Amino acid sequence: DWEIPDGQITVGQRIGSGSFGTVYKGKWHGDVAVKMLNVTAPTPQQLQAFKNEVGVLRKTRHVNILLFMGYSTKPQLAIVTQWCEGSSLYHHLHIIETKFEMIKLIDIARQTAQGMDYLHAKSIIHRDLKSNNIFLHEDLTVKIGDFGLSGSILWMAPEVIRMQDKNPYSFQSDVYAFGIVLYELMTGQLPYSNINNRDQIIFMVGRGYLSPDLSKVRSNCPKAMKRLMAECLKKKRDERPLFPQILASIELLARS
Ligand SMILES: Cc1ccc2c(Nc3ccc(Cl)cc3)nccc2c1Nc1ncccc1-c1ncnc2nc[nH]c12
Repeated sequence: DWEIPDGQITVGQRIGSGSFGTVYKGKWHGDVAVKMLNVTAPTPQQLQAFKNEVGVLRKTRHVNILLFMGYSTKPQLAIVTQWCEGSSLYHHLHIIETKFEMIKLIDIARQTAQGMDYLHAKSIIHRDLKSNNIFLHEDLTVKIGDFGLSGSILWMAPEVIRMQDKNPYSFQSDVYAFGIVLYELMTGQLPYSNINNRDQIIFMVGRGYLSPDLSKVRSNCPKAMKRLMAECLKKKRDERPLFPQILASIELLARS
């Protein structure tokens, strides 16, 4: 069972915080990460967000999904997961401008798809796939998670970005996001960098007037990869491949 015995978790340095939790590097049978509700005596809504994350996490045992280790309630609500050295894909691509070789870029995309495939098989829609939620453990293994606490607009499918009433999230919207991550990998940059207006991007992606510029993908990038990416970014929801297909396609070209 996953309730950690009372008073075992030690909190160390603070990493990040926000309305929906505070994160520390901690100690529990070695290095762990700890997500704590800091101000205690919680809302029935905070208690629900806790129960919801624990419900999803306790379903996941996979190398490409951050390792949930257990939870606690005393003295306060907490989620314990493995500690990872390294940094997010976003940080590597867009802040320190790491230049991976092509065979490694494909490896990163494969692992992300392994992970996505797994979540979908357990009926989990990520809802927020972006390169910042793809961690590079020792810059080697990929760990998917939700590392945050409308900074995900760039990865939003037109159905999502359009702010429709009826829930717009599906397996296919996650795929769209994956397609943008692929663009990020293959072009080394973020889409729509020549537009400085957020409302304008929202409006244009949403109406289908604006789409990522696929001619920016490097020449050493396999033609079957560029194809897969375009297939992933299709404006029609159901034309987009599902994750078993994507994985199969990536593992196919991964041979050449
Ligand atoms: C303590 C904690 C709790 C839950 C997390 C989480 N939840 C989650 C929810 C849904 C699904 Cl499908 C998968 C995962 N996703 C990512 C990170 C989570 C996390 N850890 C972090 N949270 C914020 C910022 C940094 C880290 C973090 N975690 C480990 N190693 C790290 N190394 C640097 N930062 C690290």
